[PDB]
Amino acid sequence: GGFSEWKDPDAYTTKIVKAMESKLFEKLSLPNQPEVSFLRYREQIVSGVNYCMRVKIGSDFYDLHIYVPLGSTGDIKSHLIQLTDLHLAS
Amino acid sequence: GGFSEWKDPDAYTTKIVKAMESKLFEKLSLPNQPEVSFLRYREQIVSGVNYCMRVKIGSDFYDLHIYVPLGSTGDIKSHLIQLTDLHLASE
Repeated sequence: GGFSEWKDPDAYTTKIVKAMESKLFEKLSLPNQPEVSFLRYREQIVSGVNYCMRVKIGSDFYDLHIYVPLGSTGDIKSHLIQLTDLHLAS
Repeated sequence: GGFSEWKDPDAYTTKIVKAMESKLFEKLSLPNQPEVSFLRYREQIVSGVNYCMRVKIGSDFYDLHIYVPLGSTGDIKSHLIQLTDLHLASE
C-alpha cells in the first residue's frame, strides 16, 4: 500500500505511458491526440494469492475469500492476511 | 475466472484457514468457536505493479494510474495493461 518516491521517466515506463495514449484520449474526450508529456512516476509492487476456501461450519457450507500478500503465510506476518469476503456457498 | 481447479487441503492452506478463524467467528456473530471443517480450495496468483504517472496534456497535469500485470511490459502482452484511474494532479 506504499508508492515509491518520485522518479524520472525511463524508457520502460515511457513505453507504458505511450501504450496507454489511445485509452487516455478516450477517457478525456480529447480527439486531436494532443502531446502527452511524461514528467515523473511512482510505483508500487502488488503481489499475493487470492484463495477461495470451502469450509463447513455447523450444517452450513461457506466460501471464504482470503487474500495472502507476498511475504505472508499462515505463520509469517499472518496479521496481513485479509478476509476479503464470506458467504454461503449457495 | 483466473482461479485454479478445486484442490484438497494441504498444510499451507490449512494454516491460513486456521489463522482466519477469529475473524470468521466475529463476522458470523458465532461466539462458541464451533469446528471449522476445511474441505477444498482454489487459488489465483495476482502479481504486477501499480504506476502513478505524472503527465501534462495541453496545460493540465494528471495522475495516470496504470496497472501492469507480471509478464506484461509496454512491449510484451501490452493489451493486458490497465488504465485503472485518471484525474487532475490538483484533485
